[PDB]
Amino acid sequence: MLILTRRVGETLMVGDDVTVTVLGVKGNQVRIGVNAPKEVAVHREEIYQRIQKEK
Amino acid sequence: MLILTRRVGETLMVGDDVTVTVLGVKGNQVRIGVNAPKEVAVHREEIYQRIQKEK
Amino acid sequence: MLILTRRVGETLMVGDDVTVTVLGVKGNQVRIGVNAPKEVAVHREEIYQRIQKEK
Amino acid sequence: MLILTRRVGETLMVGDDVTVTVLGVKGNQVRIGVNAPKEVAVHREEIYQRIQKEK
RNA sequence: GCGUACAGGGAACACGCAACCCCGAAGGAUCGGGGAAGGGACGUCGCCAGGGAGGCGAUUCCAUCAGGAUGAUGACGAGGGACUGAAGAGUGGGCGGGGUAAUACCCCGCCCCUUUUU
Repeated sequence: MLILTRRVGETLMVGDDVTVTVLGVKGNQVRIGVNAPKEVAVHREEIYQRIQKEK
Repeated sequence: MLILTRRVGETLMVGDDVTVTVLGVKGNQVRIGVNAPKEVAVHREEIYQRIQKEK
Repeated sequence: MLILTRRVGETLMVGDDVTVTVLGVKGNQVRIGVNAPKEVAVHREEIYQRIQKEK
Repeated sequence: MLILTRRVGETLMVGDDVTVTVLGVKGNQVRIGVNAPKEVAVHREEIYQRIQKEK
């Protein structure tokens, strides 16, 4: 429900040092790196969490 | 600490109530947003966390 | 003498290593660029080249 | 940030180095000719970076 | 997003119109301003109806591997010193050769133009 249209990098910052940042882009592919801390669970919403649900 | 290379249309939700994905690309600009609930506070840069730091 | 080469964009001449690439397109001309220093002097199509050949 | 754009009919640079010309145009692909001093180290991004990593 | 054609001193913007936001005003008359950034929009871009609807196409390098690392691998051609090269397709303009009572039309070779293979 949101849209912000960043340019270089602006954090996420819900209060747990999770920060979105655009690193690189060419063509139609965006290097988007997130320096979230290690205690939170990061994942790709794909076949990974699909087989996590289908464990 | 940075995991990246998500193509247009793909999603990268970390496994919680985040729902982060790319919303298209206008060349050198990015379209990015979430449908995270308003209980957690997602914001842009220091231009919108200086209100969070009261400065 | 007149060495020729090929690009789809993002050219390179070693030795300079800072600004060798203006290789974009919008139909007729060059478009892409990020940064360039003042230590690499430039001259357009005889523009200021004539005045530096004069005085 | 000192990004230029000139005519694709012909091109030149400052006088201490004899420099690039322009020959072809095909979409994003482009033929580049340079009237360069052969002796000066000139290379593209193919193998020379790897052999400099070797050296 | 649509565009436009630049201007030179070194500038991802140069301008217009859309797009966006906010304000005011007279209740057959719908008018005018201001800006360039905000937020909790399950988005942007196109269409279909009875006795006051519910619907349909929709992400565009088919790359290809994954993982706590300002990740990687690639993308027709490597040396280069060349108005480079190798191909493929098509357009017509042509030049010839064969077919063709003849004309018209069919096939083959070469030059130029557009497009495809980082």
